[PDB]
Amino acid sequence: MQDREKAFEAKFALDEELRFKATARRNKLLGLWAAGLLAKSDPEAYASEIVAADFEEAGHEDVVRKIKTDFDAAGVAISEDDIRVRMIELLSEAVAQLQKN
Repeated sequence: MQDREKAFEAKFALDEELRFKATARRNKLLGLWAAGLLAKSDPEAYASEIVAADFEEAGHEDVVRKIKTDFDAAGVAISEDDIRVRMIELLSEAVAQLQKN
């Protein structure tokens, strides 16, 4: 298969260092993805709490735990193990827009 390659190619197209800026903008966009399945109040309203879920109030996985909580509400078959993995590739697209050349 090719999809396996292009996918991991995205994950390593701009090192890990870009991925730290990726999360910050992508947080909004991930909010929308989960908010759409849970059918909350507003898309941007759940997204605003994602760009605040990175605060180390509780410790680690602060953004990720938020995503999982919603995955139970939506009743999808995805564990915390897979969430972090999905986040990497999802972030690789989130930096494509930021990347000039």
